Amino acid sequence: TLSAEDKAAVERSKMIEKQLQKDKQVYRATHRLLLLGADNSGKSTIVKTSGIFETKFQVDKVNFHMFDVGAQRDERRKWIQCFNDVTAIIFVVDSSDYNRLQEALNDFKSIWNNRWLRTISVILFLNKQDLLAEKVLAGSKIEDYFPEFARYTTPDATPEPGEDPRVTRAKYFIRDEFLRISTASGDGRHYCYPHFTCSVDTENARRIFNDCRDIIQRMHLRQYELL
Amino acid sequence: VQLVESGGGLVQPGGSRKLSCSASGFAFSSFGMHWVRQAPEKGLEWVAYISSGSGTIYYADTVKGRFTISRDDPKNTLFLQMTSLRSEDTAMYYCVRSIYYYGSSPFDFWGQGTTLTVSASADIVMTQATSSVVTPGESVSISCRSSKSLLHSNGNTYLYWFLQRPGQSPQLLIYRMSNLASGVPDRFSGSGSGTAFTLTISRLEAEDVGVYYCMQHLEYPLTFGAGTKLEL
Amino acid sequence: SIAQARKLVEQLKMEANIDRIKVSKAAADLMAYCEAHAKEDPLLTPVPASENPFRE
Amino acid sequence: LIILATLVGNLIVIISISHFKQLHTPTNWLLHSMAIVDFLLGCLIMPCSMVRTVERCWYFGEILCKVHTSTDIMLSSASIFHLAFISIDRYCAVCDPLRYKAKINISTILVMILVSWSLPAVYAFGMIFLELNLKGVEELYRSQVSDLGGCSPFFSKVSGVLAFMTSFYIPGSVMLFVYYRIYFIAKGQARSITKAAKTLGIMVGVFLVCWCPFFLCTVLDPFLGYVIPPSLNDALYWFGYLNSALNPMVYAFFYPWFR
Amino acid sequence: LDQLRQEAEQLKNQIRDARKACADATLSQITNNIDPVGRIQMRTRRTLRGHLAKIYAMHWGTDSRLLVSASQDGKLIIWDSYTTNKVHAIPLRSSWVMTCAYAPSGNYVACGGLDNICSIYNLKTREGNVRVSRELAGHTGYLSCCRFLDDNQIVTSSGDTTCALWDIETGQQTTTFTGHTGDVMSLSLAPDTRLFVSGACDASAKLWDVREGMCRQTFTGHESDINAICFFPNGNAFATGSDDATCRLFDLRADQELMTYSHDNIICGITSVSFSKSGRLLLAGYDDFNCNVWDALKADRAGVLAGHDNRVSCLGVTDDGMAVATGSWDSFLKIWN
Repeated sequence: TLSAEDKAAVERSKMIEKQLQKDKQVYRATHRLLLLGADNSGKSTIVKTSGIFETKFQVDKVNFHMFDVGAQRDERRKWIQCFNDVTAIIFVVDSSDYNRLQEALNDFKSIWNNRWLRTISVILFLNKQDLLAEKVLAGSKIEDYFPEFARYTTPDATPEPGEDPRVTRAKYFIRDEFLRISTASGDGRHYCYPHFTCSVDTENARRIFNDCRDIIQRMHLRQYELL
Repeated sequence: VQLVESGGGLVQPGGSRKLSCSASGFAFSSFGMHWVRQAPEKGLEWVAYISSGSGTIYYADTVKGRFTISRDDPKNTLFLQMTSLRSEDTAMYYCVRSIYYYGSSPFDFWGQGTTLTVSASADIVMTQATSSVVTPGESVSISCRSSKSLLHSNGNTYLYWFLQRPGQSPQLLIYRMSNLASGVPDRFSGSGSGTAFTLTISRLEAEDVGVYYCMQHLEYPLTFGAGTKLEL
Repeated sequence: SIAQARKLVEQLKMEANIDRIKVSKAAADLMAYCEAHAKEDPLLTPVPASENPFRE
Repeated sequence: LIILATLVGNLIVIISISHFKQLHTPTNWLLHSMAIVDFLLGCLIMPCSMVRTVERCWYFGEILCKVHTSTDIMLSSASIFHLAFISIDRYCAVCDPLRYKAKINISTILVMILVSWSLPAVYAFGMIFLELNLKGVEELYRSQVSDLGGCSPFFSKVSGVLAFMTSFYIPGSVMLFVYYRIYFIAKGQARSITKAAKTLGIMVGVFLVCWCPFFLCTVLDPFLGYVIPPSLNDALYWFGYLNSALNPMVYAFFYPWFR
Repeated sequence: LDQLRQEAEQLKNQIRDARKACADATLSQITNNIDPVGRIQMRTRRTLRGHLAKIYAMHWGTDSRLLVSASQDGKLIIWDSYTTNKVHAIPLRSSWVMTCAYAPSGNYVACGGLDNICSIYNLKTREGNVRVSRELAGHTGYLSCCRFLDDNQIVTSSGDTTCALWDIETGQQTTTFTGHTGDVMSLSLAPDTRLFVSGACDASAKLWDVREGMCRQTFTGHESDINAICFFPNGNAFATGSDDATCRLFDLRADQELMTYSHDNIICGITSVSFSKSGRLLLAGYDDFNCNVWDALKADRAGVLAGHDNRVSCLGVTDDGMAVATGSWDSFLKIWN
């Protein structure tokens, strides 16, 4: 910068660096989450062919950013590598169907074993639980879709409502069906945090703060040799 | 992009006035602001300079301490503070925009100014060749001159032409001795290559009448030329 | 589902009829640009640090 | 070996963090400066002390004593002030996990170096030159140490009480209260899902072994009647120098990402 | 409809058979009697810092001095490669950007990503602020690559298995290029701006005619999908990069695959490719933190550009061939020479 005009260029670059430094702090103080599901799973109710949507919620003065993928095709493999920096993945399942449970299970398997989704923990919601009770006390069964339900008994289970034990057995059978895949691999780098979510079930947001708190606390211990 | 000034008037000797130039219609918080004095019977002369980030400030060597500068980003208003007015402190003042990055064109948009009537060194010397001289359709050549090599080691040559028309505020014709402005016709060209410079005009229309000015931006004095009027 | 195998066939009818060249002749015009422009490549020849703008 | 152990490990740290573009993390700049407080210890005060040791005497002149003694003390408390700032950083990470990066950014680290370098520079140089080092015993210094060409520090009552706080106790009770709480948590999580205890075992004993012999015996000695001779007072001195030597090894090495 | 695929396969076999009676001698046979370049020693001359997240794209300006880059923190930056200054800094409406472009004139830039929109920015305005001037909506998948044919024409590549030719003044597609079965991931223009290539995830590369709006030719040979495609200076050849650590050079008139540039010590896939001013060097960015440089005539690996600590996502060689720029996932740009 040996010239008067060159002097003012350096000055402008310095102003640009100041603005970039403010943004870094803001970026540093936010947590990004990815939301996935199906059409039956009412993830939309929990929350112009646009491609992605965003929703913001705040609890205890902490900002969470949730990205829902909109009008994209049926292939997921290649736009999923952009999300290897998120805190967690929220998976929404519609457990009342029975006949289409094979597809949610296989989508869970595909997501959990992904190459770019290592060290990413997943939060599982079992949605519309109240609909299951009305579909099991009346009597479509589960044996005609899952033949191993007749050799399943309720385990540590805590039926907080406690009206029916058959409802509890079916619920926890679905929960175990989902948690069977998690224990097969992952070597303590990412975890699963299920929930039994009713249609409304509005404790969802608090469930997310606690799960994220646990994930981040565990992450550091590994880093310092404590784990 | 339009600017409206305020202030001026006639002030008794020893007074204190706060001159201002007010911006509107653009990103005023990203341009460096100048103030340039025009002698009624002479050429132009620069007085100060304020940067976009309020980090750098220069002043005229003639008047330094008395004059003060200040900018107000939240309202896009510029100010010049004048105190202890002398006999020489009476001329026209123009607020000039300027933005500096690679490929930019400084001194591009001017204001219109105001007047302030007063009652009773080692800097590069830039001079013109003549003062007055044509036919509507012939070619004209105006020669400026410098006293030190305007070419820098980077490769730039800091020389300007303005064409202040007879009645309005100045404009910009050629920036850095070769390049053309935005809304000027493609009939003007800059051809120096030496401490001797020239603005050639191929054709000649009725709007081309006026006085041309010559400036050097290499060092902070920003010494001007003298002026060469063209008469129809 | 008779259109997936119709337009395809129609488009294949045009891709089949194209003139071709000799491969040993293909390694001629690919080289000619290289041999006629090897002296204008700053990356190719290590440039002396006198006429480049990235000296430091 | 201690002079050239403090030197080699420490310089490795200072240089290899700066010339590595990835490790400019706000928290790896503390391993860097803390290191300078300690590398400098070896480079200055540490050698002179070897010279004095081999010869049971000081022969560098009276003026040098006021310097060796006041810089030696400074290069020891500043090296203890960063250990009480590393633990605070670890506690804010493993106890407020969702706020670690917005609470412990580059700006916060910056003052952890200022308050850790400047405060000893005010506390140690205002005691050896303003002569608050000894009061009421001004004649025993020149009868026990100066009667024989010595420069060994002397602490009577108030310099033996205030120099036990703020140098060993205040920054030693912080390192314990934090690593006691980062033990229960590190065990409960591991059971809900040993190592934490092992990790905290080497980061709490080392400091204590290195620094208790000196800040206990040499600073409780006046109450007994100075029963402690010269023979004892050098052995106690060459502990802290060992802390400065082996810290690159712990807080820098012995760690997965540092390599 | 089952009586149609038999003929389709018969015609495909004809095409291959006709192409088979042209490979008289491979390139190695012709090129075995030329002195190689030997070794290239290129070292970092500049380092550009200021991005927060990873960098996915960049594009050199025809001035050979300015360049633009894009990152996921929602930011566009235009640099000055000589003095290392920053000229502009542009924030985006959607933070998931995947591509950026610079106009040949230098008056405009573009970007797009996981929002199904391609935006246009005006660099030369009466007011000193870069503003958005045209949003192109109509694609159903995400935008992968975009290039300016000229100031008023732009060609976009999408994740809905289609390409398009647009018209910025009105904002409506003037042509739709359909036919790819998997999503397109990249594209490259011809120097005469009369043709362009494109690669997709169905391991196929197709040649398109801009004025005709129809497919002209097809190329095959990769085991996996296509990541980045580049085009030879003559206008006759083009080279690409896949996920199986392989790189070819297909001809247009010959309609076949030439000598293949691969090695057995590389397992990861390519992310970006580019060419030199004379076609004597081929450079490609890989996933193993590196950026290999090859001899473009004899398939000799000569030169490695190490210095990044994460995945190399993009490349670029300036117009007059003085320097090279690389972007990466550690958020740093390096200028070599």
